[PDB]
Amino acid sequence: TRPYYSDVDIMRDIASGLIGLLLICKSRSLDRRGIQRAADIEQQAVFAVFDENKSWYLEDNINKFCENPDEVKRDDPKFYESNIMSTINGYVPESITTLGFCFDDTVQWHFCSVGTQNEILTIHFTGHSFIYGKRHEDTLTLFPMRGESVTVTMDNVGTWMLTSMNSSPRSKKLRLKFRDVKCIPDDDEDSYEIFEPPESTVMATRKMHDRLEPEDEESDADYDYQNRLAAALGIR
Amino acid sequence: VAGKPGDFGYCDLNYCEEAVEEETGDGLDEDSDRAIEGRTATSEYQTFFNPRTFGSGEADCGLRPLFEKKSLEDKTERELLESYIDGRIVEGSDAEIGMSPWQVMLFRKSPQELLC
Repeated sequence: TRPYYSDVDIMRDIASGLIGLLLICKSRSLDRRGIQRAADIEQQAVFAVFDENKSWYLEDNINKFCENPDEVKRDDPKFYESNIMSTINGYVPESITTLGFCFDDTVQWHFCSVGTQNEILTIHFTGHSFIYGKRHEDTLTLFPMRGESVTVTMDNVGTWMLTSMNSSPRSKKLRLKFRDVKCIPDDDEDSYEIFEPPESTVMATRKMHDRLEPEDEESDADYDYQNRLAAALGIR
Repeated sequence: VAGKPGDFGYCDLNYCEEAVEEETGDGLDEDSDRAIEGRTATSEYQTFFNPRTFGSGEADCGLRPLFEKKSLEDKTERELLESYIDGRIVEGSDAEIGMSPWQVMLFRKSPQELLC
């Protein structure tokens, strides 16, 4: 995970929504898009606290784009905290998606939290955990500037909260409401999810049915059968 | 040389035992990098001998009316990557009539025994 941003400005363009994420992947280039072997989709988590005065478009708030010249919303704590907001996927209150995965989900969770801070930021997970460093930890700690990546397999049944333990503006409203259920494998026999165990009546073609006429898969597709045998992972 | 109207001998000289292995100069190459998967080749063969004093064997090459012009694969060249699963102990599987066209050997008229 390597989040990108504008290079003309340093701190003001980040507040204006000019930040993303780049995937500097390894040597798993299968086709023109690179089939992510032993992987799946991606679920990120961003929490950037910025202000309108930090962005370059401060003029599009109270002076130019304005319709109340008699009462200026400045020098008051009401308009200040109205701009100080923590966003996620462009959604300041709550996101439209949930973290309800299932079994056999070899996804890669990403985390980021940029802004005007400098120390480390943490987040507590109640009833849920992850896998990193050949172990099984509960909570993690991200870092700014760079991007933190971790391959997490979400296997759980039930619903809990993911709140933090800080002061008040970052511990009372930084929760998450989602339901994780897998009945029985990936829970795709009577619900709605973009997965498939399959484990059902397969009288024709379904999921996990890699039957090709020439050759299914192996390592690459350099030729019709790949005749040069030297597939490494970098400079030898 | 003279002697008999046939061949001629070559001179020999004791040089060195330097092998033609990897070049020790610099450390770079000059080979290709891909050749994209996709049979886009009409007839780019080469010719060294002359059909006049040698005969055929110049154009009719690599064209077996089996699984070559039809762009198909049978049970012959089944060699993928060397990192199949590495290698243990070889066994030698079975075969099938029709996969070994060329077969030039030596025999004797009396008795009929296999040679080399």
